[PDB]
Amino acid sequence: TIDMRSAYAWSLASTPFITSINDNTFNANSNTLEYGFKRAKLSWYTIDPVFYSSKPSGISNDDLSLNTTRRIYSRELYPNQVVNTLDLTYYPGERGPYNNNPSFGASNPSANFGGIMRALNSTNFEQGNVEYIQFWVLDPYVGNGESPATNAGKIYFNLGEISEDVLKDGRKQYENGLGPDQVMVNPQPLWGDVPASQSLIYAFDTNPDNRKNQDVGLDGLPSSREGSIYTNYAGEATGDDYTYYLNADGGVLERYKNYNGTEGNSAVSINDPNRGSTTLPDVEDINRDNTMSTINAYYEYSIDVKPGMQVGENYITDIREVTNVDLPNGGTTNARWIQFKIPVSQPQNTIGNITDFRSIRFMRMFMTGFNSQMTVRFGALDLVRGEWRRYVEFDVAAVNIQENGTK
Repeated sequence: TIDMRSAYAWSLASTPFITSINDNTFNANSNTLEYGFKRAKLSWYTIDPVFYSSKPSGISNDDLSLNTTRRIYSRELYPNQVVNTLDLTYYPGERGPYNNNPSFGASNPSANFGGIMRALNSTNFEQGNVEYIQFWVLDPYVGNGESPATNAGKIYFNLGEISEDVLKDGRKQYENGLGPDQVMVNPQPLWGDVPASQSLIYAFDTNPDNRKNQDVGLDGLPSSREGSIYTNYAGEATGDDYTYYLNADGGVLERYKNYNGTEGNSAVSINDPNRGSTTLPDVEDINRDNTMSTINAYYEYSIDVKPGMQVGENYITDIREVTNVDLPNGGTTNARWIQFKIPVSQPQNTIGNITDFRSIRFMRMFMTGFNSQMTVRFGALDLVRGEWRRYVEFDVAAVNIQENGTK
């Protein structure tokens, strides 16, 4: 396997397609700013270990037990010790990051995505023989975290050469090195104040008075001048901000509401009320080639998230139903662990001129098609490379105790 659970290694995503020429989700239309008009406000985060140990002065034991923040033990997944999940708590009514969508109150929240992309460490699935994509999503429709029915999950898995241009600026990349000291593009590049100088090394300074002016998001506007571009949503101070997970107010599912913002995400002097979770610039390079590669060679791998799911369903496998997990307060629920397996050499809606797996990069997530919150918790999301090279739906798994201990 090649683990892919890194909560920090993901980041915002270029807005998708469903076939190379399509404008649903408002994409391949960069002429205007109507590019993130369909973007919800999902988050991604591992519930940090300071909630189950000696707790903060916020959440009590009543919120650590509602099956979206439950401290899944390894025993609970693999009936052979704590499993660090990777949530994707998706908010298809929260306007997400950068977009001045004027109405955003009549459009169906089903027509809003939430983007996340990675940068695969190893290309060329041919040489590596990357066969499957496996993971252990929680069946979200169980006790204490049961989102009501009528969600109709459409988690996509664009696994191609996804456009690394997160915030479509006209092929202008983006970095630190902002402020009045530096120079920017003569016109504001339709989103912000994208600087005019090439990134020598992606890293801030250490002058705390300076870094406070550099990290201003993926726009360049310091959130005090964002009201000049985001006009209709202006006078709300805005498009993006940041809040430390142990600084916000509410349940653990909601403290990670804005623990993905880019503005203030790199505060110096770690012993602050608002830490950063990164000391890296807020740049539009997921792979750090020092370039963007604004291309689209996808391989969609759709998934449904329905109320009920057998094993013969979309790509499901061994479901691993649990019975009575002692929740932290006094309770116990019935959780499900529907494992999936998307065969990588069987795409669905190949976008662009991609033809073979000789070079792959930038896997990408979604949560499109919802109507309320969803907190899909990937127990172990993972590209799993075979080692056996198959020479009638002939297939080759590798049955293991921990995986198929409940086949």
